[PDB]
Amino acid sequence: MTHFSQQDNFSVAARVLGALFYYAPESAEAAPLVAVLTSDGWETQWPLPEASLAPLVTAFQTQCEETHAQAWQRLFVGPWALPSPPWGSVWLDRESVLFGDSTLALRQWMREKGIQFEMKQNEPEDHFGSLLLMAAWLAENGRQTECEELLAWHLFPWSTRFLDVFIEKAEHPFYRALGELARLTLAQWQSQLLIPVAVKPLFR
Ligand SMILES: [Cl-]
Ligand SMILES: [Cl-]
Ligand SMILES: [Cl-]
Repeated sequence: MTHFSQQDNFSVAARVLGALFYYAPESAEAAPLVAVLTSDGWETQWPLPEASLAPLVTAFQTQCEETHAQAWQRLFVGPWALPSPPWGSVWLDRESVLFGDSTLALRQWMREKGIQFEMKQNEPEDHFGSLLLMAAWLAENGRQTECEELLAWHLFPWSTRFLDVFIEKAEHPFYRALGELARLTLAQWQSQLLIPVAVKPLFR
């Protein structure tokens, strides 16, 4: 009878994933979490079976010529095209623009729920990382229904496709393993929804 968002380390997992997608690995926000995932022990706390996490433990700790900072810059910043853009409207808007039609639906939904959760200046609300941070924060506030709506309606319709391509093209053991951790985790949560996941055609 307890909602999935209020148990099994939901908000901790959502925050760790959200922060590592949204913040550079050498930042104050993400560095402590890179430390955690590159250390032994995390797999015993993560809300997924240890046997499933075993290959990810090794991968997070694989040394690599390219630094975490360089990989994150390349995957999430630039200067070149991102291998798997982390904003929903790229996948959901027929034209794949930022601040697209799905981004407005998200904004309208947040306004409707009285949600104020502001992130980077000039950036859209539908970044994968900030959606997980917002959902984590909603869960911490006990707002299980809105947490579930956010996931069902504004993240899950496109997040599987984004992670598929992200994992395929990550090209760094740490971010590949991160994508895989996120894919397993989000799929677990999706299986626990009490409302139907939204279903949308994808354009990338
Ligand atoms: Cl490290
Ligand atoms: Cl629009
Ligand atoms: Cl509620």
